[PDB]
Amino acid sequence: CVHHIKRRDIVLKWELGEGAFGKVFLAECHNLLPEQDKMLVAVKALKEASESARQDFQREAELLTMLQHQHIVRFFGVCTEGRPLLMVFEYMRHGDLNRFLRSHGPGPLGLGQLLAVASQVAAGMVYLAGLHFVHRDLATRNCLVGQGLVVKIGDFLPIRWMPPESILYRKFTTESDVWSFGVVLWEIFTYGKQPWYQLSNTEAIDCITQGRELERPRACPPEVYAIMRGCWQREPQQRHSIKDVHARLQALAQAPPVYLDVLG
Repeated sequence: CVHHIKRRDIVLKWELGEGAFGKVFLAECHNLLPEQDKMLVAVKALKEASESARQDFQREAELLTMLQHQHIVRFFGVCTEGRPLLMVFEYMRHGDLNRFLRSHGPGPLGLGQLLAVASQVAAGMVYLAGLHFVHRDLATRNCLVGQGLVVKIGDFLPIRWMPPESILYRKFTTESDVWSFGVVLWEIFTYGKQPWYQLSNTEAIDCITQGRELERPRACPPEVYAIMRGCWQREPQQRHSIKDVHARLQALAQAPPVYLDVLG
């Protein structure tokens, strides 16, 4: 059951982003939380109001409503009082993790900070794995960064993030998600760079399917590269579980390896 927010409680302030779906605005919301009279929220407005996409919107709203986790973006409800159909999410100050990594890279985020981001993404993924949920498009662009480096997951064919069985057979599983997490690990330690930036969309597919792995990032300790390599086993059965990846990452987050990217 979805919460319904009255239109007069939502005050649009500044457009944050957009896509083919519609636009995302920074907004002030009243009578949402008890302690706060007005608070910043991000509103997704939908371009279409037709029954074909009206039920599809409600499907995402119900799914979003059910998912509740420290590292899954907070969903607050919907406004279906005419068109456009509004979707209210919490406001994450620094936007998507991809922009945040690029803007904080060559001040620049430290190894501990990078491991913290990685650990938080894996935490949200452990939750989805537990519910048998397959994200399908896990990437830093689909993650948001709020106050105090709090990272959460959002936007529930990105072949660059996909494993071989997903590229060739269109098969997405918890194991295909694990591969994508290792690609996301690479993105973090490269400060938001694209997987296979050197290659074309078709050259990358050939590279992935043949069994080539992304080179170890300059700012990536060998211990973290070992974790990505565990995510990139060609056979989905030989890939590490996300619960495992998270726990390994969690150990390095509390006790970061004495590694200086300068030394290599």
